[PDB]
Amino acid sequence: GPTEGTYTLAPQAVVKPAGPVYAPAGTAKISETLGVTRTTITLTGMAPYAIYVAHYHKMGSDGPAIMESRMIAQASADGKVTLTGIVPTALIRDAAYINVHHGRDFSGALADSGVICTPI
Amino acid sequence: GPTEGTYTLAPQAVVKPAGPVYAPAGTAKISETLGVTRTTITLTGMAPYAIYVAHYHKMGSDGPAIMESRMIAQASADGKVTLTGIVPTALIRDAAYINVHHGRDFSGALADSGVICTPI
Amino acid sequence: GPTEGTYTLAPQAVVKPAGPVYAPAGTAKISETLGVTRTTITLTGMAPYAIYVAHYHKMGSDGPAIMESRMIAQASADGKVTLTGIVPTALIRDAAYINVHHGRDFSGALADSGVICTPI
Amino acid sequence: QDILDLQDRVSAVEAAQADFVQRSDFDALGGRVTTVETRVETVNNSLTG
Amino acid sequence: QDILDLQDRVSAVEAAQADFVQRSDFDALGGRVTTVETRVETVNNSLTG
Repeated sequence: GPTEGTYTLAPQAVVKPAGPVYAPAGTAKISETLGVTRTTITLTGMAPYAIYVAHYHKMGSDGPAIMESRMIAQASADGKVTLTGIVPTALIRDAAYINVHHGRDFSGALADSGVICTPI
Repeated sequence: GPTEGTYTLAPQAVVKPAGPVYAPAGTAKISETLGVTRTTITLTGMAPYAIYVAHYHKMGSDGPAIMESRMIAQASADGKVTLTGIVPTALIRDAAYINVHHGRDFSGALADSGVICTPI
Repeated sequence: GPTEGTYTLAPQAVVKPAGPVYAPAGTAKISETLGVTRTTITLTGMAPYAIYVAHYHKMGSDGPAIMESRMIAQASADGKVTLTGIVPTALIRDAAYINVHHGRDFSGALADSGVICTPI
Repeated sequence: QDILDLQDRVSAVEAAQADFVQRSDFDALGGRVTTVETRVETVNNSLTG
Repeated sequence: QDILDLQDRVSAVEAAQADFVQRSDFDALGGRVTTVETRVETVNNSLTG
């Protein structure tokens, strides 16, 4: 007795997503010691799997970036990036805003031009 | 020597999409035997190479899911996803609709919440 | 160390994408030798790492691709793709246009139905 | 002179008003466009990563 | 009293009506937005697979 029922399925109408909500948010901890600076930007609610280059943009907003401060990292499966970087203080002198961007490659690259920025 | 040529190119206006077509269709097969239930949901016109995790959602119509009927498989190359799976009838009880979702990986997970579905 | 600092993040106002700009341009150059035809087409401003299948479509704009004139290549990382090929001048005696399309895979079908086209 | 050559001109523009669009209607659509604009970038970034 | 202080008020709103939007026009765009909404998901799912 192989009770068998064949049912055609309907194409649905409600296809809302299910996973990390892209809601950028976080904090920064720039800590000076003996002429060196250690910056830790823990972000949450980011893209689930994405490289997030972050550097120090100088004042000028546009402004150049002291690229000797590029902190690179990728996110997890919920969207948690932890940028960490060591930069001489004399280098980061005259910096204005730590701008986080998106990374086209693990070698760096600025896919996006500022998904989140903090005044320093 | 041979006749040359050097035409300048020109962008086309209606660069219409080509390739297969997204129209979720399908037919389910709830064959039942002694005390186990094999179910063959054959879907067509789906997404070319996507994962299609389908299980049995209980009455609740977003409700809870007897996850012990997960079937994960990939969608061929023209959207020909063929899901199959065995589940003791005792676990199935109170299931009202077999929901098909998209997946994030072959390890289950939920991306879309109901691309196609049928009662029983 | 002796100095600390803690800054919460702010997601700017507008984030702008950078890198290549999708501005399709082109430069076709035919050179028909003894019963043979070489075709070196240089497309700049294309999609960063995409496939670019190119054929000679007959009259009937619209009309059938001489499939024996396919040229395939990738667009580097700034959108620079170079298409070269060699086809007897007898088969392309009724070609009216050289339609460049996007590709689904290495040596395969089209993903578009003509992005850029030059009349011959 | 102006016996009633305006009673017609009232319903005249009123007919066109019955169509057109709606503030809320258009606004709802703008929100969806913004959501899709962000979603495309999110998909691109996740897949690139 | 109302000599003709309305003959102006007719063409008054009619001028603004000549602009605005159109039901069909807005609707055509909504269908395209829905198509893009589905296309983004399709691309994401295929590439993720």
